[PDB]
Amino acid sequence: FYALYFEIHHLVASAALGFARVAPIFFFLPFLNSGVLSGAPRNAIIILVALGVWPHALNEAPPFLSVAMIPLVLQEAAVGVMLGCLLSWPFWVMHALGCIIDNQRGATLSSSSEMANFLNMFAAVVYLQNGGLVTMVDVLNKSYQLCDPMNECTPSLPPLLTFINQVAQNALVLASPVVLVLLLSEVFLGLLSRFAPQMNAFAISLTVKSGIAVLIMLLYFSPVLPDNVLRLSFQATGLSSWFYERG
Amino acid sequence: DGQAIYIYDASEMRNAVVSLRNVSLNEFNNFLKRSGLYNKNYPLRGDNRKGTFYVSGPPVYVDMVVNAATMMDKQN
Amino acid sequence: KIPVTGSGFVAKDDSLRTFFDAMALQLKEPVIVSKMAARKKITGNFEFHDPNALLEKLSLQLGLIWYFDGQAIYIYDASEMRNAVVSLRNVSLNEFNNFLKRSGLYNKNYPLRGDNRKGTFYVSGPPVYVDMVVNAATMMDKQN
Amino acid sequence: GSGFVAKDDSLRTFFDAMALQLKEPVIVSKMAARKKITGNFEFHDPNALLEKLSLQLGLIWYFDGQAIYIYDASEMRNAVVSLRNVSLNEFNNFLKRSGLYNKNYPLRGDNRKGTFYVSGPPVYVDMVVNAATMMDKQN
Amino acid sequence: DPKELAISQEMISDYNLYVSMVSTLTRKGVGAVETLLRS
Amino acid sequence: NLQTQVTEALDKLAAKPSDPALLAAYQSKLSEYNLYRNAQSNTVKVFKDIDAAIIQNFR
Amino acid sequence: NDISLIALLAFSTLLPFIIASGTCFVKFSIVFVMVRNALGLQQIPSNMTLNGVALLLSMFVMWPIMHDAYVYFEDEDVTFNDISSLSKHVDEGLDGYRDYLIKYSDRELVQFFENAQLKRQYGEETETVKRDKDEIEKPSIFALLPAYALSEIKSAFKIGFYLYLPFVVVDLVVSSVLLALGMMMMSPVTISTPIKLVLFVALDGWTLLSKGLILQYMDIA
Amino acid sequence: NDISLIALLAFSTLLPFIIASGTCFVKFSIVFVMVRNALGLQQIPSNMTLNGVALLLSMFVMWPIMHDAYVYFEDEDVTFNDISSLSKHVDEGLDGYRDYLIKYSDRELVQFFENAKDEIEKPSIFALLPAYALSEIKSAFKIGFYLYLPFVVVDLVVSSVLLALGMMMMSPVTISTPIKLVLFVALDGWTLLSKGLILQYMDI
Amino acid sequence: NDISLIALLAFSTLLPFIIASGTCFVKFSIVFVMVRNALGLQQIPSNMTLNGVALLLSMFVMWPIMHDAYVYFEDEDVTFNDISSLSKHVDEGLDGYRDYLIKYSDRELVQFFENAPSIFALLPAYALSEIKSAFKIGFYLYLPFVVVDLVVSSVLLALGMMMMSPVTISTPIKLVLFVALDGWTLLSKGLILQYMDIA
Repeated sequence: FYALYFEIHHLVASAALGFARVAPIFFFLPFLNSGVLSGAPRNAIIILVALGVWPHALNEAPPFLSVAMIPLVLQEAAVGVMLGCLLSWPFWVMHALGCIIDNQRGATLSSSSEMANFLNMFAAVVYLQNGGLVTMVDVLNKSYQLCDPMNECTPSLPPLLTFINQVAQNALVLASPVVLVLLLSEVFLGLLSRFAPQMNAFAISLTVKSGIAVLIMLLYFSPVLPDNVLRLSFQATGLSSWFYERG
Repeated sequence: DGQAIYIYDASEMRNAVVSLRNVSLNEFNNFLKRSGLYNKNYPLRGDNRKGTFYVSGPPVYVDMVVNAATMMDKQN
Repeated sequence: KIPVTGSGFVAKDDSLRTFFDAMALQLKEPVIVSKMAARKKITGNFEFHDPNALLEKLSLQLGLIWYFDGQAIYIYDASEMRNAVVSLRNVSLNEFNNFLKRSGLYNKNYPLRGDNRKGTFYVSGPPVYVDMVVNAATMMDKQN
Repeated sequence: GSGFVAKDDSLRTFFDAMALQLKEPVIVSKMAARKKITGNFEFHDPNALLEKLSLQLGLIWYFDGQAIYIYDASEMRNAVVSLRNVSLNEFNNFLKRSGLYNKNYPLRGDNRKGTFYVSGPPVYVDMVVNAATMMDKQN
Repeated sequence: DPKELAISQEMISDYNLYVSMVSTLTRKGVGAVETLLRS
Repeated sequence: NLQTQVTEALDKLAAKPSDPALLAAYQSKLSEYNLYRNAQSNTVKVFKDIDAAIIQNFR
Repeated sequence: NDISLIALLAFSTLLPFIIASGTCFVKFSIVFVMVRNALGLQQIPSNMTLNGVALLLSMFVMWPIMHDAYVYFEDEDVTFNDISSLSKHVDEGLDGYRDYLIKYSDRELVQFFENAQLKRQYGEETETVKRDKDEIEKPSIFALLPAYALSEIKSAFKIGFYLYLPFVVVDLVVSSVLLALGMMMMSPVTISTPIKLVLFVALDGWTLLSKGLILQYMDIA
Repeated sequence: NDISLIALLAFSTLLPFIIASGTCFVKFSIVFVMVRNALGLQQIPSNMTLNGVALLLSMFVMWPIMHDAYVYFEDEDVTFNDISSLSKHVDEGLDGYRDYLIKYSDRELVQFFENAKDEIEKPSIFALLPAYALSEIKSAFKIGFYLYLPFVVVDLVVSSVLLALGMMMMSPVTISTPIKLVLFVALDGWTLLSKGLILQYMDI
Repeated sequence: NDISLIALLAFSTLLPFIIASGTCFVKFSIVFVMVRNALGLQQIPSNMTLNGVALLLSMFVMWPIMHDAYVYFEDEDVTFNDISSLSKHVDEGLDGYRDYLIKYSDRELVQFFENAPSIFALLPAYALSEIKSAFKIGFYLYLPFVVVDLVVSSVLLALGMMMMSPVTISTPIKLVLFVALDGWTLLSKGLILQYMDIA
């Protein structure tokens, strides 16, 4: 009767590496971070999620045994923060969208935000409704199919170096139409300041831009914004292009 | 069984083999014939003068035959 | 509403429990299909006129083992067959085979392999057949 | 008149199709269920086709009387056992009459002794060791 | 049994220490990434 | 290898359970094996407990 | 008989992590941190008491489910005579909890874990199961509560977006009326905080959201 | 007596959650923090020394309820031959807490929890303890808006006199926070809101 | 035996500060947020991304050194007769990390922190040198953003457009042509080539 104790004992060892893979996704996601989740039932969730997705069979012995453990943890954390920064893609570009629309109208010039929080919650909910967690779990179920440990897979550096502009060119074209109307309105006001010199048209610019920045985005908020949210969601088929095993 | 009709699904049928130390099968089967619990669909498979047999059926019939057989070895 | 002239069962992606319960009227006994043997599927036009001969052929084409103990028909898949070896201190194998033949649980497809006058033999078959043979063998030595 | 047309099967789908021409069901293990096969086969003499395929593919098989167990060749185990008050000749006469005598994997040992050596599939070795140790306790 | 229980006496305890060691390193492992992302 | 020379002295008292010198030597064997076995059990126990204390301190 | 007490005490020790994962306490706790965060209050109302008020509603709903376990398991005829009937008895004891997981969990998220566990179990050759299992077959107890806890995080964030909306409509018009004047160098959250508190106390969101959550599991009269 | 030793320990280990949820400590500990957030302070004075004085302030008006359960349960008639008469006797002890809770809880909400007059029978103790805590957090929010309100005016008036001059790029938090607290010490608002907070429950 | 467990556990507790002060995470973290401050938009690209990328890149430099430490330390032939003979062997395990650290630091603080080579003399000289290396690369990235605002505020003085704010006009112009030159993939890979043979 020794194997009954060993079956739960190989499991509780296997879930520790399962925790180390999937823990830095629960920090990155907007509907799962420590700001939205408490401390007491958090660590219950993160263990049994990795227990339901662990690729090898549970009763078998894990191949972790004294190969190289401290660098193995830095492997599984590095692929975990890689999966976090890929999964938090459409929330990052949407939160970057709201920061531009907040910044152009004034209202942020105390440096030299609530509106950008509003789009980030909105694209969190509209991502969460249709499907959502089924594709959020599927990419970490495929990551164990292509990055099984004792094989030293890495986040594949030469396509990582275009990651910042990959979200930047999705940020600027999404913030395209409202900064053009705010900018054309400013120089249209400036020609009136050239036609009447002591107008102080800088003061009027704060009064009129906040109405324009919500009005022009009201025309394309409904039919145009929420489909780009589903388009920018990272899907599991592209998981091969971001990783490779080393032997 | 004479008072109600029990209905189970087919995947709940259980079976058992029980040994009578000092009572024959032909006497216990006459106890069931005299009581009224004899069901000809699920009879008692075994040798006619022995102590071991094989019974199978619904759980209210198996748990009655086993309990009424181990409560007839303790009386003898 | 159901226009076909003859008699038969038409299965469209049936899952081996709804298929054998439809055969459970031509066979006059209820059928118990196991849990691992219910994940396989079958589709096509079938007909039953001697199902004890049809069940033997489909248990070899699909890969199954079956057993009929007088009240029901148990069906398992092929990877659930288990084996056992037991020793009898004071009864023979030919004495135990007369108990199985006279009672009615003797199965000629899965016979008992052993020496004719000894205590040891080798039994193998369906999981409801083995745990009965072992339990009656260890319940006759303690009686004698 | 017969035959299987294999297109990338997995050696458990395949050998169950031969379980009608062989009159017994076939049980393939899970380490020997990863190898694959393609090709047009023809089941006209299966007891020589299974023997030829088990040596080209690399397999071990054992038929006890009810089924055909198939393992891969890297699972063969061996054991040495000693009988106190019975010799090798009555245990081999027990297997010749019990039908468990396999001429491909016989028993290696001295003809009148207690110690011998056995190796084969894990259903043959686990039967032979338990049957050998269950006669000495009876004697 | 005095030698078999003794070799199973070490065998339970070292594997229990190994599972606690592998779980404490995973906690300090991901917690270091948490604090470095807060920076 | 202590259990070997433990297990080699029981059979002559089994064949002769009335020799006074043999049971005196057998008791002289078996109480010393009693002193050996719990000593090994108690000594592995501290090496486990102090090894558990480090992870208890650092957790 | 004696080890039934071992099974009882071992069930007893793992109890509050079951309340951490299995019950509906996860719906109340998240939305109560969200109504704290949306108001902008950080430390207050001192979430040690907010765990307690969120726990008492969940116990208030969970009590009829857990009470039938006592009367079912304090039966004097727990001990059967066969090994499979005794394992059948704990299944039909656990069925009242299990169909509760079935009612409130997601369909496809539960359905994903059986296909994910089977290919781990046997291998890739196992064929996938579709929706049509639902009429006859029950899933395992360890493939439910992951997909349950994710579905309840989805529903709690679904609730949390909606009452987050009427505060940011306030927080944009205050940041616009301050820029209607030349008051650009001014922190608008210190003017927004009173009228954020009024829009919750005049609306009285506590005493209708608290009734709303009990209406999402149980009914009245 | 031995089972009562459990319940006597079970009150004591559960005290920092019942005192966390079933008394006016939640109202004192909540208003004492938003007065700091009203003044624009972050870590001054603490979260410890504000909870200490809020604990003692809540311990005044709460002690006589806790005191009567002692003198009621010291009496010699705890030996009863009946099960239900002892169940009545412990029901007769908790009426000091029940009459405290019904005074400050809402009858409609406790009727809602009762579904899932009051003179013949008292409603159950688990049916109204969240209704009490949910009524206190609402009333503390409502009183929290009021004393928040005059400091908005000093926050606005100096920003308007700075915008009246040309200096628009000037952070007014370094000037309003001096003017914020002199409004709170010339009022001497600390010694008077603790007065009316005590007078809200305990009469003079 | 068990004394090895204390050191191999204390490395995990002290790891968040060896990353904070001993490695190239110092150089990587600074220049990203510095060129974000060059553009003037303080919450795009939302600094959790900048710390997400610069952690993975600083992981890639330290990772062969970490594997090289325990490849050498896996050899259990460390026990000997002399107390210092086992002590020199543990120094041989640390020269693999030290050779990274002696390469970038100058020869002025390292002997200054040994009279008042040793390992503990090198880390504050390292992080002080890396900060000094971070500023001169941030300055050369700074000047093409202090010429493009200078020309757009000149054209407003060329017209009669003196009284309008120029930062509300110059900031989209500075952002658009910067992403149109694909600069965010340029300065990242221009930094990782310095430390390693990237790709």
